[PDB]
Amino acid sequence: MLADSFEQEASREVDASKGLTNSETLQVEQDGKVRLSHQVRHQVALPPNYDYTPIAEHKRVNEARTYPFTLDPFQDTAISCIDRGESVLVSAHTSAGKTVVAEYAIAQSLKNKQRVIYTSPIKALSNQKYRELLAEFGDVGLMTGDITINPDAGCLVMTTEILRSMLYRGSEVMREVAWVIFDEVHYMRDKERGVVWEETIILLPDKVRYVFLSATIPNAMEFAEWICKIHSQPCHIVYTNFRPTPLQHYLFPAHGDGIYLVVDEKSTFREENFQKAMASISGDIYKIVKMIWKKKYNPVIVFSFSKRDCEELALKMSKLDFNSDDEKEALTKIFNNAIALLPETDRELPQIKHILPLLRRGIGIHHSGLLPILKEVIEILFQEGFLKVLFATETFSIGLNMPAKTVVFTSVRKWDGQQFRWVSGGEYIQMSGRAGRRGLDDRGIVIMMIDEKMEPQVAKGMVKGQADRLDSAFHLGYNMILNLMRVEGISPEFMLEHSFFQFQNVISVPVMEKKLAELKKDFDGIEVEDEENVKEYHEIEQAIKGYREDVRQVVTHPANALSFLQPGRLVEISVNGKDNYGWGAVVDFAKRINKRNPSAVYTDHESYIVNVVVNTMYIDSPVNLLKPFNPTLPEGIRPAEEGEKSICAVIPITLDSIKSIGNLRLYMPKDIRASGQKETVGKSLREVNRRFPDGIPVLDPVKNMKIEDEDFLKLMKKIDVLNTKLSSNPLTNSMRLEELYGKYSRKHDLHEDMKQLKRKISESQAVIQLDDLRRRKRVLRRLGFCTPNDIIELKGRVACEISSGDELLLTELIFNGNFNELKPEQAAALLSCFAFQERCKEAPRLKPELAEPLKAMREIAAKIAKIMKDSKIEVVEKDYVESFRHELMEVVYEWCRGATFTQICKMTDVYEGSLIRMFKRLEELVKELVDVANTIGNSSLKEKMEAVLKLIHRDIVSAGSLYL
RNA sequence: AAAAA
Ligand SMILES: Nc1ncnc2c1ncn2[C@@H]1O[C@H](COP(=O)(O)OP(=O)(O)O)[C@@H](O)[C@H]1O
Repeated sequence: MLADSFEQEASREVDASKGLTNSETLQVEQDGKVRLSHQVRHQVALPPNYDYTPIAEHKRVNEARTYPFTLDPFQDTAISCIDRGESVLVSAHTSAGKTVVAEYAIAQSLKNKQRVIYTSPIKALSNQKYRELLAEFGDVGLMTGDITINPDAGCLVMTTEILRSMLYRGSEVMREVAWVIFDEVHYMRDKERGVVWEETIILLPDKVRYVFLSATIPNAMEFAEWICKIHSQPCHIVYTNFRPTPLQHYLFPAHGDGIYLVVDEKSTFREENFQKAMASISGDIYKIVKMIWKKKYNPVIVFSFSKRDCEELALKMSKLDFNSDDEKEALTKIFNNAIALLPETDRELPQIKHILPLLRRGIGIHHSGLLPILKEVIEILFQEGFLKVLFATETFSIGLNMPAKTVVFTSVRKWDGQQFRWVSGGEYIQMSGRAGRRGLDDRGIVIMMIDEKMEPQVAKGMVKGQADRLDSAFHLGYNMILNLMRVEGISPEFMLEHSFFQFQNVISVPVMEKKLAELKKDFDGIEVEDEENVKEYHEIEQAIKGYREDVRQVVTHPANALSFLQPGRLVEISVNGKDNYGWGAVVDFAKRINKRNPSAVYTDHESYIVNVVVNTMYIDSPVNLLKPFNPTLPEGIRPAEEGEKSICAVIPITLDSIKSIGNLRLYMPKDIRASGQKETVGKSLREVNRRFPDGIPVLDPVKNMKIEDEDFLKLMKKIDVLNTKLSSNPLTNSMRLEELYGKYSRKHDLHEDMKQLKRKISESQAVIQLDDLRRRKRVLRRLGFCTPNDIIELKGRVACEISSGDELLLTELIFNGNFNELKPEQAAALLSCFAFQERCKEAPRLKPELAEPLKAMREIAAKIAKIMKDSKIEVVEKDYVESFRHELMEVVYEWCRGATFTQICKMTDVYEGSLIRMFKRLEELVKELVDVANTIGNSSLKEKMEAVLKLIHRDIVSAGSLYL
């Protein structure tokens, strides 16, 4: 249940600004200031019968911590919650000041001789927070996969995975913990890692209190109700849209000299400015940077979609120079101080050598490809303001204390792996946050380079959209299940029942039932149409529609259609059946060869790509974006609707998108698409539609294409049998048919909707993912990881202790003894298959000593995949076997034999940064494979694993962090 | 494509 709900207005005045324009962006005030206001919303979830006092009435007598500045309403409220011992979820933008709240919780815990845990999503963030907190409190420690420092500290900074582990082991630390702070909780919605947060939260004692720090989310109250329900305690939410440094949003149409303000500091969308920007749409990054360095709006960050891009843009800037030699002095000292902390052999590395020149010119690069030490030294140089321009990958925005005055996006679209799509509102929100250093800059500038006549409503949805929901991403894992079986007080079902996924599911039932009710009435508001005899007329037409589709499926099959798609052939295009491009003309076709992915499978209809000329293309469609032989048209590419101009274009399609084939062929220029050739085909297209006003002649499947299979003719006669049966109904000739059909069809639609919804609420009655739990239990029982009564076996106990790699395969390898006759260097090379994920250029064939153990483990892998398949788990057996990459087996092998980093870097195309990260994961995996051999009494194995650790842990691989 | 324990 909810209570104490209030919204509170806040208001300030800011220095007026013209930004990059010529007039004042906002109508100024008498004082010469600009007034901006923001909202602070509060609400609390209460357990049954709880004795609660309104939070605004609370007066804090003793402050556990004081601050130089005056607190914002959202901060004062959140701190009042903590002072009272009540959990709180703080939802605000990155710059707002959520650390102030977390700090107070820490101060309070330390004064009360209690312990407190601070969790973060990323190692990098952990280190930065440890460094920041240590300075302010002193009694601080750090727990991470890499480093452990002062574990007995009052305040522990650790990663969420590390906390998850502690809980399952039931450590004596939690017994003394009063508060647990979750920084960036919204990561709980991560498709792959999100479950870690949920799992961790559920496992916490009801005695502990929480501070959840999150970006602005629309469903914060849901999260709080869930906490309240599973931990039987109050949980507040403090939400605000407050933005410390006001933002200005600009569009930069490519290849132009214009720069347009489209969204001002009041989040007002400038309709006319946007119209001007789109009208001016028909090097640039260089122009823009120069303009920023000139107007003195640096430091600036330029986000690219790939590492490769960040480096190329960097080289195009080494012409410019932003630093005074007095700055180049302090800069280099910092750089060399850090570099000197590396082993002597590594201070000469190429990446280190080639990057310093840029740094001195004041140009930075930042992405996962860099050496860990280069990443942190560049982050530090940015803080001190020695770097005026930083070409960064999308991650930087996540990093704390790395804000910039100006932020530049090089494109309005992004490649998410599946589609080349528009940035979403949610994305863009988190994207705007990186601009504006709280104390230093009046305003923050955001610039987005655009190269397409985007529609207004699409632009609004992106530049002025809503924040994304915090939805559960819960799923089951074997390690998780085994641990829940093992631990005494709880079970796997317990986890399911307490998930936020299950919670959200339960909360939607009333929502769905309300909708059904609306539907039923709407369905009876039609009551009955005139005549039930229209039902027959509807069914007969439905069957015909279906049979006619089957006919189309045959006609368009390559075995029939291809012989009739000569250049110039008239075809009716309908891609996905939702985009009628009307009648186009075949340019050519070709069989589809997937070079990047061999084992990819094409349907017969997908197997051929047909190039087609259409003249119904929407005039503002991004035609420069569709690639050759790629049938997946980007969004924004659509047919023109009523009242829109059209153009000519060649688009790639499959045989599925051919609605019908015409009995005509117009002239197709052999001269490709060249300066006005296809526009003449559009002419011929226009003329043909005039020659045949009634309609375009369709090839007769039987009399022209000669399709006469016994089965196809049986089909073509089922249609006629109906086509007559229909034209003998009193309704075909009757009047008001187009009205009695519409009335009935709508009812039919309501009916279907109600049915499908009825299933939804039915399926939603049971606890979530029980079916999957059952199947995974089979796999575990079958492999002997536990008894049919779900009591954990030795295999299972081992598997629980394995977290850095596939727990099932690794446990099997260990028990089948696949490591017994392997030298340490061999063991390392094999395990790299469990520590490596990214794919790359196929590595040279493996020699016997490495290729053998590989094959012996792929056998065990297949044996497990088959079992996973038998259990009816959605898994591609072969793909699972390949899940474990071996592209670095020879790299790890040699490195364990003394080879230099510079030497192994020449064995692969994998970035230095990626190499180190995987070596560190391998160490982690090995450290786990040592704690295991302890709990198995395999002296032979423990020693071999300990030997692997020494071979790996050396040189640049074992180098420490700059911070700590 | 980019992040990531
Ligand atoms: N009420 C306030 N008035 C002025 N400055 C503040 C206030 N609250 C926080 N700050 C400052 O703003 C900066 C950003 O705060 P911080 O909490 O680090 O960001 P986050 O919201 O990501 O935790 C900090 O350096 C902090 O000192």
